Amino acid sequence: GPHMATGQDRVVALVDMDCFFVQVEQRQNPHLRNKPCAVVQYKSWKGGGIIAVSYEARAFGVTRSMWADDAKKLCPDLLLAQVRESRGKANLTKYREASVEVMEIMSRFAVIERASIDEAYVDLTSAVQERLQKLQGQPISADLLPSTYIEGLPQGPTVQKEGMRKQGLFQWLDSLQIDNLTSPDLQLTVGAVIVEEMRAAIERETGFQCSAGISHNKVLAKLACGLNKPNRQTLVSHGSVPQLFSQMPIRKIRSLGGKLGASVIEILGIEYMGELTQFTESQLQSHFGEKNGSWLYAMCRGIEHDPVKPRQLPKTIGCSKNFPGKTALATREQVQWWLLQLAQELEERLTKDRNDNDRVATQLVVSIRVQGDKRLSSLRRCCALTRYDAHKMSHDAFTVIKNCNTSGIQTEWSPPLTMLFLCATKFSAS
DNA sequence: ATTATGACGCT
DNA sequence: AGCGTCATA
Ligand SMILES: [Ca+2]
Ligand SMILES: [Mg+2]
Ligand SMILES: [Mg+2]
Repeated sequence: GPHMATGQDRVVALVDMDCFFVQVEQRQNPHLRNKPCAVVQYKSWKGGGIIAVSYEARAFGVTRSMWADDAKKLCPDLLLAQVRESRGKANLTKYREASVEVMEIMSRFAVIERASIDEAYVDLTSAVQERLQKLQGQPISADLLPSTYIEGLPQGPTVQKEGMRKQGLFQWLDSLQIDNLTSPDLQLTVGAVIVEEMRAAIERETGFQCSAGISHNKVLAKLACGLNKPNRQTLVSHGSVPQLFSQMPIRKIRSLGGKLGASVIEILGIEYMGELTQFTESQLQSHFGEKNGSWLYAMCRGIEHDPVKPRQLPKTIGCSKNFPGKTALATREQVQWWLLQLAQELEERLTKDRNDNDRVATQLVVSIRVQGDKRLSSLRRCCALTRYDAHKMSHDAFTVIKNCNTSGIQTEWSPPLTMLFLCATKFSAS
């Protein structure tokens, strides 16, 4: 009753760019705008691999991971933009730089946590309190929420999409009690107003559209964001959780999309997130461990406490390349040449990072994959990163992996290498 | 023969 | 430390 926490203490948003790499390319090349199009890397093997897809192209069934030649079978008029290649490898600089554009705008509104190249969590709790003070018991107009969906509404006693959206929003606003500044539902609504403003700022100042979720924690904000894409935002209230979770596959919740999620389904014999409520905390801890068990017990009730971390910059800077099938590296010279290529890109990015962000990396991590190994990484070794110099870094990387070479012949490398990875870690202020 | 990333947990 | 899991475009 009165002592039962409800996880309604914070307002958290998740902002995620729509078909991000595609929008970056469409901004640059107006011929690609409002067309079925995709971004691809490499070209020789089956037309290149697709890594991002416009919503127009998704209507034909085009997806990420598809070979472009195969995508063309579904969508013959598909337009393509290629990722830049430098030093023999895909170079993602343009997209990293576009990401910084967006993150810097978001940072004007609130503390953000960079969750990937195109998404960030926002802790709006303080901003909401401030806005509520300005408002002074003043009602919130639907006009302030022109692209917001309220999950679960409309309900109870129009056949068009926008019509339904407004009906739900009207029901929601009709109900609100703007008289109480501590009302969680009111707080979420003010959060959503701010996020409309944030999203408008992003589009005005970059040209990029995005979707967003607004809820009381990161997991629900992430889930909410995906409910209405593209170019829309969704508010998931605490009260919406039981119905939302009653038919929500477990795998849709962040962190449950893999083996742990599969085990929750198998061991408990359930399919939907809501079904978890019937287990005690101790039962869940017994199967999934102390940490996971407590997390699941709260999460299935819509409660999660993971904080929005104050971190706008990536914690590592890495460079990696696969060498699949027949392209695997089989000579020492090959291995050294490609380590150099990677190290040169890494040096370039590190030097820029040091100038922009007043920090220096202190550890170099070297990782490789050997032909036959099912695992993505076969081996990982670290050494000191004491100078931003590509020849030194490549020489040092070779030193830490050279003993992996089975070949009795110094000149030959066996088993051939199917991946190389250099990563700078452990930053210190500079 | 998806590839190129990046955060965090376990022991 | 080195390995594994889960996630991004
Ligand atoms: Ca996105
Ligand atoms: Mg994303
Ligand atoms: Mg995606």
